[PDB]
Amino acid sequence: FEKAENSSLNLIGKAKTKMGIGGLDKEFSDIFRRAFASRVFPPEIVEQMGCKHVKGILLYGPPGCGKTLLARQIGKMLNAREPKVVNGPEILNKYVGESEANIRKLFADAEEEQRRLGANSGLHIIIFDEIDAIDTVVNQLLSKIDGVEQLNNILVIGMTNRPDLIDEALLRPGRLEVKMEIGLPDEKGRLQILHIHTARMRGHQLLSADVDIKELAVETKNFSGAELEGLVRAAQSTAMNRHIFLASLENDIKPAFGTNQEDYASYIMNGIIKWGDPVTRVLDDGELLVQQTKNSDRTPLVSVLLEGPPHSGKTALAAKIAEESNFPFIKICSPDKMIGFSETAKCQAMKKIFDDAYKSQLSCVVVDDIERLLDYVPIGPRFSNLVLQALLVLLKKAPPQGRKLLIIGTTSRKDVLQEMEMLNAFSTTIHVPNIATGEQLLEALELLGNFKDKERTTIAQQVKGKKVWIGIKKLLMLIEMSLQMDPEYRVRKFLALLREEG
Amino acid sequence: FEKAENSSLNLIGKAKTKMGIGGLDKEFSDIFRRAFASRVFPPEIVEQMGCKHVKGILLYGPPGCGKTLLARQIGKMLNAREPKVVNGPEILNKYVGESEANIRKLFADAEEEQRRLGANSGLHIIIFDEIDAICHDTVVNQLLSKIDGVEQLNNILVIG
Amino acid sequence: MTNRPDLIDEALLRPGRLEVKMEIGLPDEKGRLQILHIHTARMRGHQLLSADVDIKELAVETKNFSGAELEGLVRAAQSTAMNRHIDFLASLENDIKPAFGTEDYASYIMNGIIKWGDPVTRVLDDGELLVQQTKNSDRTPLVSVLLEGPPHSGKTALAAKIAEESNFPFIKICSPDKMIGFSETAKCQAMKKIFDDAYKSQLSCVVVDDIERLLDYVPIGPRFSNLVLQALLVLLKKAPPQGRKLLIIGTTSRKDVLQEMEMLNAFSTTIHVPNIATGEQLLEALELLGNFKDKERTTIAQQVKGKKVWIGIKKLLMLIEMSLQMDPEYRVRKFLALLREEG
Repeated sequence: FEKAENSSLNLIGKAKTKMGIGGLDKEFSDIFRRAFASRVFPPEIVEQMGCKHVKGILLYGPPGCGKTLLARQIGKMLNAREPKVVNGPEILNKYVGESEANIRKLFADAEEEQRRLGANSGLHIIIFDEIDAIDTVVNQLLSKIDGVEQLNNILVIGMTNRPDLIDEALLRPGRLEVKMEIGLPDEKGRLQILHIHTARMRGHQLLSADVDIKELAVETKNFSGAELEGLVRAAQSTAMNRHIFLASLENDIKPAFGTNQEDYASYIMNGIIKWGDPVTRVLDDGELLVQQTKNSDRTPLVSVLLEGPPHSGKTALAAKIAEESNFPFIKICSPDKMIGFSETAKCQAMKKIFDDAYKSQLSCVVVDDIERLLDYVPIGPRFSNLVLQALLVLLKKAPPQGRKLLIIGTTSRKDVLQEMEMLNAFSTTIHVPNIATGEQLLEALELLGNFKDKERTTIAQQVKGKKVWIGIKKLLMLIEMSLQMDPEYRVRKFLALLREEG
Repeated sequence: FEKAENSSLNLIGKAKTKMGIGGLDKEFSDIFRRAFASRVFPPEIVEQMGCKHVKGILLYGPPGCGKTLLARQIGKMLNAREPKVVNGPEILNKYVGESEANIRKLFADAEEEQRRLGANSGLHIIIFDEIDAICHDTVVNQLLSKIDGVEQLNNILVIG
Repeated sequence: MTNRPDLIDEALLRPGRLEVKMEIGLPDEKGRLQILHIHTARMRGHQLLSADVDIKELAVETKNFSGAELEGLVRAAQSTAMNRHIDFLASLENDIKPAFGTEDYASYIMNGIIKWGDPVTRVLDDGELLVQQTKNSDRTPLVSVLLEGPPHSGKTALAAKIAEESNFPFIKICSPDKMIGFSETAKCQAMKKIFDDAYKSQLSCVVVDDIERLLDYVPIGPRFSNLVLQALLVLLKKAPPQGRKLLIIGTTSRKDVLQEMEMLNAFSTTIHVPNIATGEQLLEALELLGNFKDKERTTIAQQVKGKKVWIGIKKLLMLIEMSLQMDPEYRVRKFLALLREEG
């Protein structure tokens, strides 16, 4: 037996009657688990469960994560036809109050469909784009999801770039019981996204042999889905361009990642040539400390201080250390970005750079010019308290459990750090001595390969045995100065300037 | 079948069938190439590529770089008729309703023609000047939604 | 009925049109058991139930949650169970589902408070003595205590443990970390808000940490924040509403500056937690941590005799970890050398 279209006859008893998405799949399973469970079992199980169907679910991800596509896909698959409801970001447009009430009404009809037939089984899914930026409108929206009576048998999903912007009241279980956060796509996940976007191209015979999905994935783990898709889109333009490997290079000349923006080539500008075996040992020791950060569970937080006189190649060394770490999160902090910022503002930038680090399981943050951030001036002595406090606290700050943070800073002078008492906070201090012997200097010259061999030998004759005191960074500048002179007096100039930088 | 060279007949299915800008040439070609190259090849090549056409191109220049002239030229060159659409910087003028609704409105028509006709072959171009004014609060929020809109919106080109 | 009092108009509130204003209470333990009990019971009534889940246990586990929240927790458990079909589900829901919106000690005792030394036990028993002092304390309403240790003492994890041990009805942790980048005034303000929050509970404990850090005190100058110091100075003097009481624990790296600012004078009790000066104790700690092999512990034991160690546990564990990454022949020697340099 089956009562006619939502009649008034109360009958009781039993005598009645996955493609394509890439990554996030465990998460997808969970979201499926909370919303779908009430609907999926037909039909006594829910009463046995005895839980009113869930009202709404909300998802927030960093931009370009392709939140929207996932929402469209799920909405079409869950119900034969909702059929999908779309919300303009403005939502409320037309400032006359009746109109705003209309913005409410589109929700209002949806609540109503259940009311006419309540029990089973009509489902309407309404999805709001730009839920952030939503007064009377917000309170009003809030009403059309929970209470006064019923309003169940429909579900709403909200997509937004930032969680913090949104109202607290919606979040509590009930109106929005489950909140979903989307991470940057996993490396393996990045490979499903690249693989599936490629695959439509792949499926046709045309392909580029050199390009490799795995290679693209290792190359960027940062990119969000929208973006990864964009990345594949970029490659096409080059082929198309050619008609009127290459794609990877072209890709490099256009990624615009927004997370890959920091360039190490910017910090390791003249590279490393090792004047001394000890400089290599210092880098390797730094690597070992990084490995230490990587291995340790009881000590997930690491601070290392490397000190050399300005122009000592500290920053570069730090950058190299960062390079060889292969950490999923690497960031570098420089005053350079910071220039002219209010002491409070500087603290704000710091808060942002440190803030991202904690989410990432293993990560390294490099601070150039630690003293610059304190901004010590020898006369005085004048430095800023808030920056210092922030640095001391940040060094002693711990990422949430299950997480590791690694900090590297470079300070030219130990005396500043001792003056602050900041130095005590650091787990370790590593010296970065500038060249002190002649032979070693000659060796640096050989690695750089600037002077002709004979002139270099003459220079060695003029320095071997003697003592010198030149920072590497200074030395390159020096070499340049001397190479601008005639091939005759290129050595006289070098030695003169070295005798000045002694 | 094939429409005449003056018909507006919207047929569907598969039973059918260099001046003037001083300087800016190589760049003009690469910029030309990413938006135009994807769209120009007729017509199977894109599917072989299997890549959805890009939505928009943005150009930023020092003032006096004649950016506006370049924009006019791309508008002339890309379509027999775009037809070109131009947006005032203020955008958000009119307190009463309005600006949000208007933003969606200027955005909406190209998409609707396309949904009615989506596949081929209408591409609509809307041009943006003084973007900094454009992107405040919500009105800035509205523009973002149309490009990343849940359903379609491809084949509409915006330059800022 | 409304979520926030503040939004609404003043005129209605005065006795007459709206004489009585009622504010919903924080969920009762017994009450929490009631809201959970109805949903659970309805489930009890049907045959299916989770044996592991206990009503009393869930109630004891959750203090903060609004009603709705209870239905929410239960609902999530039901969804996870459904997932199982295609602790248990309830545990997974507790693990994820909320989103509760509301005292985490697990963030302040990263390293289990291991019994490395007799000093550790004595500092904690002294903490026990202090709570017992609080329990009644009619003559003196407010308790002020501080811990003074060498940097990396780890005194703060200890203070947190004392807070866990006490289990007073309201305990809120204070973090330097939240304060960072705040205006000196902003810093004062948050701190103030915590101060009033402490007022609501009858018997209550609050934590102040890295006060030299909290103050923004700096060695050169010295430079420090007069306003922050002020909130801090008055508070110890400041009295909770009659009935309800509070205990303040401050951890300070440096005793003398704080004494110097009359801060020390304020505290009812001062406690010291020095770093171990004994090699064997160091060994005991090593054994507790279980980092070195049973051979290495013996070797360290051989080396320590005839030697004096002045190193912090926080620092020590960091040191240990550092020695460990290097290869096995190396670890013993390196750790010894490292200790020597640190000394």
